[PDB]
Amino acid sequence: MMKGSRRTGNNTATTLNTPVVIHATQLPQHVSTDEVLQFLESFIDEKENTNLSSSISQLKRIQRDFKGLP
Amino acid sequence: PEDFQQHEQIRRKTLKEKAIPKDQRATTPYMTKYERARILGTRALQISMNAPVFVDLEGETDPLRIAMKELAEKKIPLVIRRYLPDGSFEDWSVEELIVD
Amino acid sequence: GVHVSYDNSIRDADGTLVQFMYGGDAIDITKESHMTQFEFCLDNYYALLKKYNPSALIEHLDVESALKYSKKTLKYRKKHSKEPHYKQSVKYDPVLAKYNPAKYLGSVSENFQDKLESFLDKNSKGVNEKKFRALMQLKYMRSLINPGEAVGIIASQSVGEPSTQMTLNTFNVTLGIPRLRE
Amino acid sequence: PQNENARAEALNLANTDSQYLTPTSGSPVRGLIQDHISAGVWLTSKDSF
Amino acid sequence: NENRETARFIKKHKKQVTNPIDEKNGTSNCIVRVPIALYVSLAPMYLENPLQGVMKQHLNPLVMKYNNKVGGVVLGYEGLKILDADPLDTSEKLIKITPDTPFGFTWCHVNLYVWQPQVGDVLEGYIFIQSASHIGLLIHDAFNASIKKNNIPVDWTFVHNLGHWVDSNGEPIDGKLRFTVRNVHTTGRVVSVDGTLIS
Repeated sequence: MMKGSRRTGNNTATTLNTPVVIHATQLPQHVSTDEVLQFLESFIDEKENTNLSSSISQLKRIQRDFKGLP
Repeated sequence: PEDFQQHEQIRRKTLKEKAIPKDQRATTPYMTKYERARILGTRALQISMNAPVFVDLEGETDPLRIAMKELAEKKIPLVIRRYLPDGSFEDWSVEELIVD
Repeated sequence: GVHVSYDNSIRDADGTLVQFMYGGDAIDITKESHMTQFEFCLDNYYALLKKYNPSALIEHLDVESALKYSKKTLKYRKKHSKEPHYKQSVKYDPVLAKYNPAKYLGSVSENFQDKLESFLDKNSKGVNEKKFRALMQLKYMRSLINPGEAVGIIASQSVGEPSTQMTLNTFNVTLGIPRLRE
Repeated sequence: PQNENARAEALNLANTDSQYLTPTSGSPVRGLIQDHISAGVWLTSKDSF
Repeated sequence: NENRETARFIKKHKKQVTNPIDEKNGTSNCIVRVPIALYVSLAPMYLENPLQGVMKQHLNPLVMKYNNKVGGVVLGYEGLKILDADPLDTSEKLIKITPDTPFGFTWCHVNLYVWQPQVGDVLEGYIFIQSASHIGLLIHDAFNASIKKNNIPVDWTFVHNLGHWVDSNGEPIDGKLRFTVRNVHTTGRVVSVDGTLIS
């Protein structure tokens, strides 16, 4: 039925949207709050010189989280 | 994680041993009529998906006649990888080959 | 799956080798028609010169390395011609087994070289003999088989197709298709 | 054929212009057949003015 | 028999690097940097700008969403680098076009900062609601959490007005609450951290 076509749109994962394989190449090495806050200051600055605005809006809450206070 | 790092490292080493360097390559310096029929095929197939075109197309609507105009001006940014039958290969840019 | 490789050897699909050149000379059949028509290639020298255009071509290929080795194998082979084939000395293997025919000018099947020197020594005719060698050796270089050519399908289509033409009866030895089927 | 890779091979590899000589012996297979033959014996004759 | 049979199953499910409690705060550290590799499809409109194409097609739809391979919420990326198909660094790299289609597939390395919550860890977030069945929370102002009734301590009572809270000493608890991590739920398009308050 129609829901058999909506889950083609609910998945919507082609080989243009998604990578084919993802493999971690080393072990996950932890970071510090001084390195997270240094990264988010640079990642948000890079994208703000579309999509992604709904995501960055969730990162600015975390940038407000590691240093500031609601 | 270690089993992939030691797996990519094999693959980029195997493909390094099979790359013939540009001074050791000893195949024909001409474009061998199948390379020509596939460069023009692949370049015309990229142009129709809105790739940037490096020629003043004068109202030409056929994508294949556009790519035949770029091959005449040596503006095609492709590379032929000529396989030798062990798996080793030679890279030949389209700019340096000779068109019959 | 038998095709011309890029080192001009005829190989199967898994890489097993069948021949070392296509017929011993690596010449395409659909190109070698006027290759031994030397009287035609001399009467049309200038019109055939800007087809096999050498001026834009003498910087992508070595020229004198194969011409030097050919005259050694030509001079040494006429000194040993009265000998039978089993007393032939094997100092000088042919120039196609030493140099790539599409890479080196002058590397040429030894039967084409004999026909070309027999033409130039029995015919004294604005065209030299030196520049006519240079045309007919570039023409050998542009009439070669291309790598990737399906010479296995072609060789099978060049036998099965004219065999639809000889089904007839007696006109001592087995004749025609039943001989070909043995 | 339905893409540009195959149109580049019906124009450059399998077109009729490259199929002038057959690979069986190197003989041509393309030419005028019956009445264009019998018209060139009258056109190129010496009576034609 | 079975000693080296389930090892190819148990170690499939054991996560690699455990979160430590740090800085004598008691709270764990769940943001981690992992270098990964991808196999992505560069498209011909980005054939002149390849790095903008890999970011806009494959990397930008990957942020703030749970990825199964890194096992967490991907925050952002750093240091995208396309592997050249020519083992000669340089600008003029080259990728391999598929025969049927005009696209090109290639390998890339990138560093992902992911948020990695695990069991037995400590997460402190604001309380945004609390009701007569649960304590609902955020984590880092972005990540939804909840503490249900059967993991609320018995010495704590839910005073009713929406309603405030009573601890074991008769105090309203603030937004910032320390709790210990139960099963992290994934199956939605929302990442949920169920938690406990008991030790």
